Amino acid sequence: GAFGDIQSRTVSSSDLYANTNLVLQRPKAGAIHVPYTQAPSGFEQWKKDKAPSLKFTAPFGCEIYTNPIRAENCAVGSIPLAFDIPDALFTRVSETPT
Amino acid sequence: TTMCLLANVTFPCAQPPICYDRKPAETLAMLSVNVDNPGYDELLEAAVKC
Amino acid sequence: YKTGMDSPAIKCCGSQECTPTYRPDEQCKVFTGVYPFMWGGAYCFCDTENTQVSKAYVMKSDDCLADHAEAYKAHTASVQAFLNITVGEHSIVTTVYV
Amino acid sequence: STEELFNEYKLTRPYMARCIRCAVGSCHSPIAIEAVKSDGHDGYVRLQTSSQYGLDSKGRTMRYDMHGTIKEIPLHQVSLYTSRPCHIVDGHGYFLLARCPAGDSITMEFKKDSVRHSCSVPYEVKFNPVGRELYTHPPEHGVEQACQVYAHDAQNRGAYVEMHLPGSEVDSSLVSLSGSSVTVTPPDGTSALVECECGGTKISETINKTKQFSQCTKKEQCRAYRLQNDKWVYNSDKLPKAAGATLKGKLHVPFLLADGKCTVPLAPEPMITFGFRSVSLKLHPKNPTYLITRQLADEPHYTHELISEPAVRN
Repeated sequence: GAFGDIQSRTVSSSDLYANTNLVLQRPKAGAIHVPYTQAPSGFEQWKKDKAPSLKFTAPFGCEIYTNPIRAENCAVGSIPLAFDIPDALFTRVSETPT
Repeated sequence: TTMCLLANVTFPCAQPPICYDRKPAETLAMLSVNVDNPGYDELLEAAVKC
Repeated sequence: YKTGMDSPAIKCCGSQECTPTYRPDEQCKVFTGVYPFMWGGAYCFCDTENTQVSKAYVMKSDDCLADHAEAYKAHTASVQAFLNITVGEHSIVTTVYV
Repeated sequence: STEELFNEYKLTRPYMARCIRCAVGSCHSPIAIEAVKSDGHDGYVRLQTSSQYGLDSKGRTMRYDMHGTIKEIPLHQVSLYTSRPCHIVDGHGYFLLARCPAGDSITMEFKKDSVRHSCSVPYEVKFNPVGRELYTHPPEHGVEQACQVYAHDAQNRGAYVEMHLPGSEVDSSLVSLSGSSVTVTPPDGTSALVECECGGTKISETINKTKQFSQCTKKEQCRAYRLQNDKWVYNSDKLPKAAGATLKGKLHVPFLLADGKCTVPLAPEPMITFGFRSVSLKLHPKNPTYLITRQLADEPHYTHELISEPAVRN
């Protein structure tokens, strides 16, 4: 009845775990059918509830994307920098205005 | 490559010996034993057409 | 999910048995005292001692490929910026790793 | 290359199954319904029925089973409806694709000369909007979100259903009385088999012969089955099965759920009133519209609200 009542290891795993509360029932007198009673799709019930995405709820104003799972532009922290500058770039004084 | 079965004759799955417009139930029996096959779609679309 | 169901095995004045297949959540049960009907009349002539076997199992849906949800685990992230550096009017645009 | 697609449902036949709601009561129907799937967005469902489509007994046809003899009608005689009428788009094999509104039932019906056939099933059909604005009928103009609808062609993809031997479909139009005995008349090009209980235990397989039997007085004691070695059926629970390993192949399913593009509406522009460290929002939703706010700090304090009335949010 909840998220993950089907658990396939990958998309093409061909070996899935399933716990879906399936119970067979007695057929009606005079009819050829297979009557069962199981809990509904937990994936559908997860989709009905679905507290909103991390795209709308993330702190610091992040921008969650998909194909690599990544966040963008989270305005937090600070980047330190190291500059190993060679001595050739230091122009002398009198070659610049003053 | 993948070899399909009707007997102990491992024929190529793109080249079946029978087709449905010739035989009604022998093609269905050839498809019956070869369900567990990764080249079953090749055997399928070859086993229709002559 | 997609509850798959095998056709009911019916024997007239007999007794079936349960032969399992180890399909996911594969329930099986044998029902006695069954007088089934087809479209062309009744199926057995025996009143009692007939037997119908119900067999159900859970397989995943046909639209599993384009409609599925990936459960992951994440830890120890990696920050990576697209800087645009200019040092002494010499500009580069390089993906720096931080 | 449609003939390469249709060639696998040539191996199959339509059948009859038990429908719980028919035109009068509970019957055995040629248009019985196995499953309804409604998970595409803009109103497209995919019925798996007990009839076949796109084949003759031809372009737009339903092929069904009428007490053994396979019949056919054009597709524009078949209509189905959930709450409002649905619109049939195409068919391929045992599967039909319709554009349906939301409803708690499906009812398919066609009309022959003076016999009306119907099959109502208690299968819920839902309508799934795209985006953060919850419409009920897809709009006329807006923007285009990506979506997932059931594709309209019958292209072979990686999803299958499982086909099997049809079992012994019993009949009683075969068995008849003589003046003093019991007479079984199997049809031409078709072998029947007969089980009786008038002597001890009696059983026979007969072929192409009006074959009487002595010592049987009443034809209530003899059941005349019917046999078709060719012509697959679906693995239905409304059919009985054969004897021994049962399996003959698998077929692909048409109209799978593919990625697409869908047009979604665009809500009227909010009227924003600004103040010192505050923002007021006048909102006039045309149809119910999610407002989602969050702050750009370490505590976001996100607010999520379905708004369906003219409302002012500060």
